[PDB]
Amino acid sequence: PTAYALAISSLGEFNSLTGGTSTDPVAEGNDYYYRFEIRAWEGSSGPQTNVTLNVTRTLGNSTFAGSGTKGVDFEVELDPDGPFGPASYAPVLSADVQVLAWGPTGVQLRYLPSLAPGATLRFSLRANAVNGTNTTVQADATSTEAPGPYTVFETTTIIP
Amino acid sequence: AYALAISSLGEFNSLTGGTSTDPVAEGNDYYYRFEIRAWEGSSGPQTNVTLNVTRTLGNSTFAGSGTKGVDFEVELDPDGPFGPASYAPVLSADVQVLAWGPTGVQLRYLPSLAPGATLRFSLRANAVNGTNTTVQADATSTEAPGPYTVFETTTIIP
Ligand SMILES: [Ca+2]
Ligand SMILES: [Ca+2]
Ligand SMILES: [Ca+2]
Ligand SMILES: [Ca+2]
Repeated sequence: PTAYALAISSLGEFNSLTGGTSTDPVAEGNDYYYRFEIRAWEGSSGPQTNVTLNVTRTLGNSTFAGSGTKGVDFEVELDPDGPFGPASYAPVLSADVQVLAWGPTGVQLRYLPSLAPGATLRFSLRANAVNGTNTTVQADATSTEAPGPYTVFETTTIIP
Repeated sequence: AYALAISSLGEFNSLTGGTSTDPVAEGNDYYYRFEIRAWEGSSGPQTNVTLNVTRTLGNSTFAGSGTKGVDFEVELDPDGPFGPASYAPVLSADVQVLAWGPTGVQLRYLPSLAPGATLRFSLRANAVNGTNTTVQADATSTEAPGPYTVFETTTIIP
C-alpha cells in the first residue's frame, strides 16, 4: 500500500540547454548539459511538494557553470501529464524554481508548485568540461512526501 | 588515440519506441536503455565494444534467457549525433551474448565501431519490491578499456 512515490532518471549529456543533440565525450573547454528527470508516480494520493533535484560532482574536474541563471545555466521543464498524455515539456516560470545552491561542484533546484501524480520535470544543467579524467555526478530527487533517497550517477568522458 | 563514453537514457515501457516509465509496478516488465558512444576524435574504429550491466541494489531481475528482439536490443547510429542517420537494429550475429542472467547481462558488439558512431542497448527487466532497483552499466572496448560507468535507478511499487 503506497501513498506517494517519486523516481529519478538520467538522460545523459547534450550540447544545448534545450533541444540540440546529444554529446559525450566532450572536449575540455566546451560547455555541455546534463539532463535529469524527476517523475511523480501516477498512482500517488495527491500532488507532491518541494520536489527538489540535488546534483553533486563525485569524480572528475568539470564544473557547473555560471552563477545559476535560469535559461542559461539551468532549465526546468514540466510535462504536466508525463508519459500518460500528449502534453509536451515546456519551461516553467522563473518564480516556480528556487535555486537553493549553485556552484562549481554542486547545484540544488527546488520546484515550488506542487507536482501532480504522473507529471514529470526535466532539469537541464550547464557545466564546463575539464580534463582527461571522467566527470561523474550524483543526482538526487526528493519531495516532502517521498524523501527517497532516489539517486543516479551519470558519467562524462572529457577529452584533454 | 581512442575514447568511449556511456550514458543512461532511463527506463521505458517498451524495448524500442513507446514511452518513458519509472516508477514501475511490481509484476510489470520495463526496459533500461544505455548508449555507448565512440569518440569522434578516435584514431580509428574500436573493437570488442561491450556493455556489462549488473544489479547493485534492489530485487528486479533481467528477464528471459537473452533473446534479441525480446529481452534485449542493440541499435547502431552510424554517424552518432554528428549526422542525420538514424538508429537501426543491428543483425543478431553482430551481438555476442557473453552473459545473460537475472542479476547481470553482458553484450558485445562484434563489428568495429567507427569514430563518432553510437550504440543504443535496451534491456528487459521484471520489476520486484518496494526497494529501488539500481543497475551498474559499464562500457569498454579493446582500445579504450575504461571502465566507463553509470548507475540508473528504478522506483518499484510493491
Ligand atoms: Ca530511473
Ligand atoms: Ca506528456
Ligand atoms: Ca554520459
Ligand atoms: Ca546520427
